[PDB]
Amino acid sequence: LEYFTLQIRGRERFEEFREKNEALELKDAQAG
Amino acid sequence: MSKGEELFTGVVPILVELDGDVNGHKFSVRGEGEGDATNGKLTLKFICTTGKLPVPWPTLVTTLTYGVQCFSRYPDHMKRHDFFKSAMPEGYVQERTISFKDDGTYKTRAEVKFEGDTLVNRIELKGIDFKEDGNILGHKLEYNFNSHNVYITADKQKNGIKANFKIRHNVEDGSVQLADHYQQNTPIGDGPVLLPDNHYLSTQSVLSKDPNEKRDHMVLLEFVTAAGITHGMDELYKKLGGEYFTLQIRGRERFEEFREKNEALELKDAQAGGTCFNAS
Repeated sequence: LEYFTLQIRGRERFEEFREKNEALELKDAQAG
Repeated sequence: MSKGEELFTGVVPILVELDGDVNGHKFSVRGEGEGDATNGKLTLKFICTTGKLPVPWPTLVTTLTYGVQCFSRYPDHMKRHDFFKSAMPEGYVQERTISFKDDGTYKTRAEVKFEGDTLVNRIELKGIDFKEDGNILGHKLEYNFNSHNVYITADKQKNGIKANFKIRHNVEDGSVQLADHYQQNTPIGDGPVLLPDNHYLSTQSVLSKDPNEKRDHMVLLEFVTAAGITHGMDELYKKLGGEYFTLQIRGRERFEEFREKNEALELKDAQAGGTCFNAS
C-alpha cells in the first residue's frame, strides 16, 4: 500500500483518468 | 471552438448520394443544394434517379439530412460541443439503425466529408423485414415531417458521439408510425475532435415539391439549432477545462501506467503547440 499523486490538465482528461482509476480500486477494495 | 469551424462560416455547396435496397427494391437518390451553418440552414432538392422511390420520402429525411448535422447552428458558448465541424475537412462516418415499429428496419452507413469545396454525404442503406402492404412499402405516410429534438452524447471510447431520437411519421389513417433512431458518429481522420457534453439538436423541416421537376423528388428546407446547456454552465466548463486536477493513485505500477499515458497526452498537446487544448 503506497500512494502517489498525478497532476492532470483539464476536466475532460481528469474525469477519464479518475473513472479508470476508480474502476481499478473497486476490485482491490472488495476485501481483496 | 474547433479549427473546422472556419469551413462553415459561409455558404457551402452540398452533394448527397444514396444507394438503397429495401426488401430487394433497389434505388438511388441524388441531392444537391446549400448549407448555411451560421443560421442552422440547409436547402436541398433530392431526386430518385432509378425511377419511383420504393419507400416514402419522409422515411429518408434523417438519412439524407440529419445526415449532414455539421450544418447545425451551435450558439457561441456551445461551440465547444460541436463534434461535427471538428471532424472536418477529413470528416466522419455516420451509422444508424432505424427501427420502424411493427415493420422493417433501416441500417445506414454514410461518409460526410469535404471533397474540394463541396460537403459530400455518401450513404449506403439496407432495409429488411418490411411488410409488403405496410405503411412504408405501401406508401401510407403523409408527406410532412414534424420537429424533433436529437439527443447527443459523447462516445469517448470511439472518440465520437452517439444520438438517439424517435421520429413520429404521420400515417394517412390519422395514426403515427414510429421510427426509432440509433446513431453513431466517428471521425475519419486521426486528428483531434471535440467531444461534447450532453445536449440536443432542435430541428425543423418543411417538405415541398418542385413544380418543374418530372422525376420522383423531394424539396427540403431545414433549420437546426443546438441547445440544452446554459451560458453559465459553459463558462464553468471553460474554467474547469483549463485547471489542473490532482489524482491520487494506489500502487507504484498503477501510478507508473497512469503517468506514462498522462505524459503521452501532454506530449501530443505540446507537439501541436497546445493549439487544440481546451478549445472554445
